[PDB]
Amino acid sequence: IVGGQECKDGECPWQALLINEENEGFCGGTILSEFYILTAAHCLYQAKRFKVRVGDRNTEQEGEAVHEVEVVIKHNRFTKETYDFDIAVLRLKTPITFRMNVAPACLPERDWAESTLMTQKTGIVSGFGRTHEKGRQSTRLKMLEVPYVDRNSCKLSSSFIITQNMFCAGYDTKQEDACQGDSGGPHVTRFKDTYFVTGIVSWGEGCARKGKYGIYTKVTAFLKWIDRSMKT
Amino acid sequence: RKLCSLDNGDCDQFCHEEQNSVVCSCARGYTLADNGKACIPTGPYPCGKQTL
Ligand SMILES: C/C(=C\S(=O)(=O)N[C@H]1CCN([C@@H](C)C(=O)N2CCOCC2)C1=O)c1ccc(Cl)s1
Repeated sequence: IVGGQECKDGECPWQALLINEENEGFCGGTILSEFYILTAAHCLYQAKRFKVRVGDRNTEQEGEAVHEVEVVIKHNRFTKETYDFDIAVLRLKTPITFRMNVAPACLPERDWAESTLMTQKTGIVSGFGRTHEKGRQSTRLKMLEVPYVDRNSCKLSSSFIITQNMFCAGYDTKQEDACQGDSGGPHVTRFKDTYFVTGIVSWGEGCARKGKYGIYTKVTAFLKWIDRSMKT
Repeated sequence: RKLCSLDNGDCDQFCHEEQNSVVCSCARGYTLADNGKACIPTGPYPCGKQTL
């Protein structure tokens, strides 16, 4: 996350961090329930073997719990060429114990999310990714309020295709955005003090570049797919 | 603005229009309150709540 603020105690409890063999974070995820994590399908190529860490806000200090993955459920239509269908669900081997800094984000109903959540002014993106386009992964969990961007405006700004499975959020020139290592992490939208999962950090042309926005997987497009992935 | 487009039909969470009236509902781990509008957490650590 470029810009934004540090997540304070209890503020981003649905954040998950995918960590490699070296125990280094390389992508985020969103806690959906005691057994399930939501992430980006493209993250599944950035490590051969990985585990999921929850409850950690500071990677330099041990509420945290490390969970091994039992089943990886990647969307069969994910394409490396456009990042279309950038979504995966992880079933963990052991259930997550909810506590301070560890709790699931709510999954909304589709129509209502489209009419009520996606129409809000802003959502919140979070992660342990880079804090500058060129830089080291953050050791602290960060979050950032990101305005929803007009669908036409973001297609116009984009050098790459923006499908119906994607949406744009962020700022035209202000220097704040998700960045490398934030992929797979949560985009949530608050409604009456309840936070709903609305996107998955997916891609961007660099980080926080003038006239470019962050691109996120549109969770409303996959609610049935997610529901189905959690039942089997 | 009428029904669900009027302040979410006074619903805490989901709002749907069935026939010509508001029907509220909640996410998993919540129960609809007696008033048919509020959502009550069924236990600790309901989804979507900061743990402050
Ligand atoms: C991860 C990232 C910024 S990055 O600079 O780390 N990686 C960039 C490099 C090029 N791309 C895109 C253009 C890309 O290579 N794609 C997208 C289209 O399909 C093919 C692959 C990135 O995602 C993000 C910025 C904003 C969000 Cl949201 S996440």
